Amino acid sequence: RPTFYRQELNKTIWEVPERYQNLSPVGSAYGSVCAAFDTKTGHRVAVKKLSRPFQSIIHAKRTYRELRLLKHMKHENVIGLLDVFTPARSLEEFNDVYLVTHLMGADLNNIVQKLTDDHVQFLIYQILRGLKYIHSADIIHRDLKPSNLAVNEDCELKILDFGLHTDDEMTGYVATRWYRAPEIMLNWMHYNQTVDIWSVGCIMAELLTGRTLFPGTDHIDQLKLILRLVGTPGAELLKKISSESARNYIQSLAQMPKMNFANVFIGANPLAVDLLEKMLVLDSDKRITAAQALAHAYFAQYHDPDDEPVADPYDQSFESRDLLIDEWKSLTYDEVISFVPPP
Ligand SMILES: C[C@@]1(C(=O)NCc2ccccc2)CN(C2COC2)CCN1
Ligand SMILES: [Cl-]
Ligand SMILES: [Cl-]
Ligand SMILES: [Cl-]
Ligand SMILES: [Cl-]
Ligand SMILES: [Cl-]
Ligand SMILES: [Cl-]
Ligand SMILES: [Mg+2]
Repeated sequence: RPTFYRQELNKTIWEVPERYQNLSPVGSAYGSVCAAFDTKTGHRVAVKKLSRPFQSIIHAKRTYRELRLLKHMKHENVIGLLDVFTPARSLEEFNDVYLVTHLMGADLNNIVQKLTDDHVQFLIYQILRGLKYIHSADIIHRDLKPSNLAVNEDCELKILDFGLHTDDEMTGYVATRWYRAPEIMLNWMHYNQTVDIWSVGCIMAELLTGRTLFPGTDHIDQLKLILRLVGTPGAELLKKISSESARNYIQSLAQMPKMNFANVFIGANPLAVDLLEKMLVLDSDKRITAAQALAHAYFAQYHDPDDEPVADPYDQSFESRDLLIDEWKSLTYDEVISFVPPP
């Protein structure tokens, strides 16, 4: 057990191992974050103190979920866990959880500058490489958007902030909804990992044009922007929408054909246009997958099928389990004390 030291930073008490130095507050509903220098590894790191991690069954399960997911992710294009600690010496006094990751500077917003087509190729390639890994473990990110993509000086990219959002957060003219697939925006059906590919299409379009693809002022305005581009659904997709009310609403709209994407994305690489047509498909069954997209000719200069790894299997059976707060807390404690740091 390392030696811990205490200090008060912006009205909260932080108790952390001596290896973490020069703590400086950076941000704050799920917890507070400080930047620090890790004297053991030489990295600049982000230290997150969870706020009220075991206040309810829902909150305790969410704490366990986040720790399990972060401990599993080991990929160049996905955020990983450098450390996790608690100052508690036993389960009986266990109350606080701290998570440590590489400190990230800019996100794709702070670049979306002047992007060449070669820049778009490299950025989208890295997102898809990370997504092939995530999806191979049957994990769905569910919240991909430019603010959840970190980029460094050399245009190297990491996916962060997995979906672990409320009604107010998704209301109105808000970027929190502009990248969401329509079947999850409107609860049409049970969704799957194809929702993340819709988000990648929205992001790629924005990198090519400098503009949000579907900046709707509310759910219905956004749906109208989507259907004007990709066309209204045919009977085949309509059969798959489980809400009779949502089906009824869609059929009240006048039918529209899919637009010509070469006349929307004027002057773009024809191979980029082709890939966008394969991502932005209304029927999620028919979208290109991450593994298929990596083999698309648009990425010819970066694709290497010997260097696009998959994940170890991931057991999510806890998600259907019903437990008491203290049982979720004990499972979290075991995962804290069994953590093994990366090489
Ligand atoms: C895609 C779009 C755009 O940003 N167009 C500008 C552009 C800039 C560079 C290269 C090509 C195109 C167009 N609007 C209208 C709606 O249907 C076309 C929808 C969203 N933004
Ligand atoms: Cl230490
Ligand atoms: Cl990382
Ligand atoms: Cl504690
Ligand atoms: Cl964003
Ligand atoms: Cl019609
Ligand atoms: Cl597992
Ligand atoms: Mg975020």
